[PDB]
Amino acid sequence: PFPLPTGYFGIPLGLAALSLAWFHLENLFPAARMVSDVLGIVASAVWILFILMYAYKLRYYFEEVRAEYHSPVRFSFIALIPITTMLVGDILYRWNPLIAEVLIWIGTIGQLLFSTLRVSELWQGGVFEQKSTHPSFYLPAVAANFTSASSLALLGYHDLGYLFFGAGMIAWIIFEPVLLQHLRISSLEPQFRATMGIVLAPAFVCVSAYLSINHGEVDTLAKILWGYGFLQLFFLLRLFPWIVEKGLNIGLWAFSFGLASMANSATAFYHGNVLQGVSIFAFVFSNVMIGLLVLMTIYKLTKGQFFL
Amino acid sequence: PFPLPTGYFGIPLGLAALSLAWFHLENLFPAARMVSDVLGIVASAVWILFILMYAYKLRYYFEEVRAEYHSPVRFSFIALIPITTMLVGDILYRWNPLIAEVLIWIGTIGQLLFSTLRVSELWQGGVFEQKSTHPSFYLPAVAANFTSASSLALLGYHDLGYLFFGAGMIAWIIFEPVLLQHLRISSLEPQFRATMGIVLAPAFVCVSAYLSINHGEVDTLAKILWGYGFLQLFFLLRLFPWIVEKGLNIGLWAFSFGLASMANSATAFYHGNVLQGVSIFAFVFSNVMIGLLVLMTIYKLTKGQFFL
Amino acid sequence: PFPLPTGYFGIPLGLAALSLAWFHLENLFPAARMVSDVLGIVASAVWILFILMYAYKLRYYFEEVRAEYHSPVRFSFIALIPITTMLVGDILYRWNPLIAEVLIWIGTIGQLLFSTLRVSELWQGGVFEQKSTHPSFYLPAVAANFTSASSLALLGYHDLGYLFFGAGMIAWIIFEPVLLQHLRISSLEPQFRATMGIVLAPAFVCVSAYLSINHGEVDTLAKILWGYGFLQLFFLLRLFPWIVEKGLNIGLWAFSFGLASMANSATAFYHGNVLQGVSIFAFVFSNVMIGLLVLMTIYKLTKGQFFL
Ligand SMILES: CCCCCCCCO[C@@H]1O[C@H](CO)[C@@H](O)[C@H](O)[C@H]1O
Ligand SMILES: CCCCCCCCO[C@@H]1O[C@H](CO)[C@@H](O)[C@H](O)[C@H]1O
Ligand SMILES: CCCCCCCCO[C@@H]1O[C@H](CO)[C@@H](O)[C@H](O)[C@H]1O
Ligand SMILES: CCCCCCCCO[C@@H]1O[C@H](CO)[C@@H](O)[C@H](O)[C@H]1O
Ligand SMILES: CCCCCCCCO[C@@H]1O[C@H](CO)[C@@H](O)[C@H](O)[C@H]1O
Ligand SMILES: CCCCCCCCO[C@@H]1O[C@H](CO)[C@@H](O)[C@H](O)[C@H]1O
Ligand SMILES: CCCCCCCCO[C@@H]1O[C@H](CO)[C@@H](O)[C@H](O)[C@H]1O
Ligand SMILES: CCCCCCCCO[C@@H]1O[C@H](CO)[C@@H](O)[C@H](O)[C@H]1O
Ligand SMILES: CCCCCCCCO[C@@H]1O[C@H](CO)[C@@H](O)[C@H](O)[C@H]1O
Ligand SMILES: CCCCCCCCO[C@@H]1O[C@H](CO)[C@@H](O)[C@H](O)[C@H]1O
Ligand SMILES: CCCCCCCCO[C@@H]1O[C@H](CO)[C@@H](O)[C@H](O)[C@H]1O
Ligand SMILES: CCCCCCCCO[C@@H]1O[C@H](CO)[C@@H](O)[C@H](O)[C@H]1O
Repeated sequence: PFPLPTGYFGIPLGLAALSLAWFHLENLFPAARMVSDVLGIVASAVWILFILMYAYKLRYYFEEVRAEYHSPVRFSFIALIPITTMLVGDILYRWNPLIAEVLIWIGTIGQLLFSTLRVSELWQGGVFEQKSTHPSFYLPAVAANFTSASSLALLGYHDLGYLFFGAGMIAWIIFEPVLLQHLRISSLEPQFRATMGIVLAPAFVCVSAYLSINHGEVDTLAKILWGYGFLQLFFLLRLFPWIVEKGLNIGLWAFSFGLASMANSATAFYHGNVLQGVSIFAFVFSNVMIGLLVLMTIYKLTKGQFFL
Repeated sequence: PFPLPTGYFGIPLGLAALSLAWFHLENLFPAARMVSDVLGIVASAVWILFILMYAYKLRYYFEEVRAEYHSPVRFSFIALIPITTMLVGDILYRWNPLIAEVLIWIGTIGQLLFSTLRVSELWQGGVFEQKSTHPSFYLPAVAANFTSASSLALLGYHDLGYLFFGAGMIAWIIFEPVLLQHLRISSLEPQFRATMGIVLAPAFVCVSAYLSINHGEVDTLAKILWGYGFLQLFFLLRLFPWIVEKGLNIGLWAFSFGLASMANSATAFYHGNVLQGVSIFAFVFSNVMIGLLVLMTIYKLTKGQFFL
Repeated sequence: PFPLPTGYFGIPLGLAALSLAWFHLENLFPAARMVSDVLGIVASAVWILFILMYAYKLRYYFEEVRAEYHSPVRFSFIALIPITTMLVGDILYRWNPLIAEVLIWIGTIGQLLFSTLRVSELWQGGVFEQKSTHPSFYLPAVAANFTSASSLALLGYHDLGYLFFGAGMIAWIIFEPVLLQHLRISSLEPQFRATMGIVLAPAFVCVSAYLSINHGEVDTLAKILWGYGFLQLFFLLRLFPWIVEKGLNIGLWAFSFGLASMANSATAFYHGNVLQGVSIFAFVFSNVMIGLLVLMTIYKLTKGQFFL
């Protein structure tokens, strides 16, 4: 027995999001559906296993859960649980809309309850410190709201989706200023640097949610978001040797949320006949990168260097 | 004789804004007009009294005014004077557009002069400190501009209204990041905690001004603003026991600006047939809360625990 | 021989931008074209001279260039080189679209490479300090992207222009919060205060780029940007005696980017029949101010107080 590290939910997250990106190519290239189904089944299977492992953690390692919950830094990773639950719901919708809808509401209510309890509590002061200003905060504060937005849109609740979308978008703009100033002043320590991959996520996760609500209309807002997203991509590419100064590691799955959302949004740009060449590049690049993450993870597993 | 504490202008502010919310229901439910008129008359009467009291302060307690003006924290409350003057103008417009227009211009010129003189002066450095980063700064920097926007729209100056609207909206987005980071790191002391109610205001005051200019069109921007507004509401509800740790007090009128603007915007959502159930909830909730503020204020008055 | 101070590129920048503002009045008042051509030729001639001077710096004073590049503050001024190169391209487009397009791509690729190499590197921490939080950072992070946006639109690449536009707009919103908080807390030293003129630039440079892409449609976003732009103008006017506490100096060319972009955007507002009176005022004001900068620069030159 061992306690599952919460960040491992980023693996089914990235795979699930990538499944959904391929799903959105099925009417352009029908073979995309099989790719989407295989990614979706793998993501769902991994999610089930990790949910079971985390249920075991809650039962037998509760003080570890309590400590991560109350941490002004580590609490954020818990949001991966409802995020992934909603993404698995989106996948399952293609086969069973009833079960999908249950998962989507559990993850939406769960993430909103979680932020309401913990993100707000930080405003009491004295626990969060300047050094707590980490990319992981995007998970409960931003990514969870975007994922509710797009999942609720899938279910037909577009106006409710816009409320979640706005909560995420404005929360993003209100957090990022202080994050980037912190990174400029304070060198993030190597053990946390893989989480720089979360910095890729906001603009791409935002535009993918936006396009899912707005019926895939590639408008001025969508193009604006893509532009900042690519700026951040270029910055993180330049930063990559520094990010991995102390070696490649499984934490690099942090990049997969933004990469998969870049792929998803590319499908909508392509469908809309906007920047189709960029779209192709983006879709291929993100798939190659996630493919590399998969190969490195299989390798770690075959060495027995995966679970703590 | 006594010097009137400037924050007491939040009382006619909240009542005036709530009058205007009811006004906007009159064609759906005609009895709303009487409710609006009674709220409006009470707000206007209280405003007249407080303006007279503040004129007395200026004449006989000028050094107290000077000290609050030059304070990098306390100066903000002075913006309540022009804000309330414009809101009373909006109320009076239903009876006398000439007098209303005079009040609206006095409050617009007054607030813009005030910010131009004081908000900019802070950028000289060395007076404002990290500890000066309080919710009250929203008053001169954000709320005053939104109130000019909607008042100018009432008078038919929609494009000028958009200039004020943009000044407020961008000023909001540019201040809030550093406010929330400050609250996370530094516990706000109990004596200032009621001012956390001002954190409710931006998104709701923003959307209410937006809808007043844009002829009540409930569009993507409006829905985005409502979503972040509700996020902040939920956070402040969770925080409420901490806010009132040292007891209930008259400072809780700080919440009334955001509550009344939530009510006002709800009327527009309802008229637009967007999220009508949410709209009803919001309108009823804000009225109940402001009603409780009124009952607690009457009680303080009947104990002689109102004026210093 | 002497090493050219990099900030002097602000002179051809301001003149070039002002040339383009006049260009956009030619169909309303045909004599505007001659004014535009004279400004454009002067700006281009000064640019050629300064590029040659900087090429000499690179050849014979390389360690000075290296030190400014690696400085977390001084690196920003280098972005003036590609910015001005693109603006000269926009001017030359009226006579030779082929040469113009070459300059526009050199400046676009150059600025994007520059930011990708240096702006991102700051996120490694430990070099940039709180005291490095200067208005000049807008140059690589914001202004360069807006200038690419509008230049690419000139060439017909509107959707690519929107990507650059979004990169600039979101980068602006994400930097300004921490800049203004820094200015409030820390008094900027006199020797840097002229750079407060760069604070005028974002909203005006943003709206001018937006209007250049969107085919001159003066919409809600444009009006919002103008409103915040004018707020900042009023604040900087109030601050001007403090800015020039230690005397008038050539650094005041910092204001010319925002002033010229206010003029440019005014032409579009005027064409769109939005706030035409404000438009006239803005256009005349910015021209008078830049005219004063020119007269003061001629005077410095005639005293031999221009080049180091
Ligand atoms: C994803 C699930 C995370 C849940 C973490 C909940 C942490 C609650 O935390 C604990 O709850 C205890 C009661 O059991 C209280 O006695 C403790 O004071 C409190 O710290
Ligand atoms: C992801 C699903 C939501 C997790 C809900 C766990 C409920 C947390 O519970 C509460 O959080 C508070 C801290 O904010 C503590 O004061 C309480 O002791 C704790 O029980
Ligand atoms: C954080 C940055 C927010 C940018 C918001 C851009 C506003 C969207 O821009 C609007 O989009 C519409 C559809 O494309 C256009 O028709 C409008 O004219 C345009 O202003
Ligand atoms: C998100 C982008 C993924 C879409 C992959 C598109 C690859 C198809 O390639 C495109 O096929 C078209 C016909 O179908 C041709 O007209 C184009 O020239 C070709 O580039
Ligand atoms: C709402 C009204 C607030 C006005 C406060 C103005 C504060 C001006 O302040 C004082 O003005 C004096 C002249 O009377 C000067 O001698 C002082 O230096 C200056 O501090
Ligand atoms: C709400 C109506 C606007 C109030 C106008 C009061 C004018 C303030 O006046 C000035 O403010 C400056 C500080 O910025 C001081 O330098 C001056 O001494 C003071 O007179
Ligand atoms: C701080 C966040 C700003 C969000 C801006 C949202 C841009 C408004 O969004 C625009 O609104 C129009 C009317 O609903 C739509 O038709 C446009 O397509 C949509 O982008
Ligand atoms: C801002 C929201 C305030 C509006 C209050 C609406 C309360 C009216 O209630 C509504 O009345 C309708 C007919 O008028 C019915 O069709 C609806 O079922 C009912 O909910
Ligand atoms: C506008 C042009 C600015 C270019 C500045 C480049 C600064 C590069 O800097 C230097 O490059 C040297 C190689 O020449 C290396 O040996 C040094 O380590 C590096 O500091
Ligand atoms: C304005 C045109 C772009 C200038 C390109 C100069 C290339 C800078 O070059 C590199 O920058 C790095 C710092 O980020 C250093 O590590 C390298 O030593 C240096 O060569
Ligand atoms: C940082 C602030 C961003 C503000 C974004 C405003 C969104 C643009 O606003 C949109 O513009 C369209 C064209 O005018 C309108 O038709 C839309 O209804 C309006 O929401
Ligand atoms: C950017 C603003 C620059 C445009 C300068 C406009 C000055 C023209 O002036 C305008 O001329 C019109 C006829 O042409 C008249 O109808 C108007 O009354 C007059 O104000």
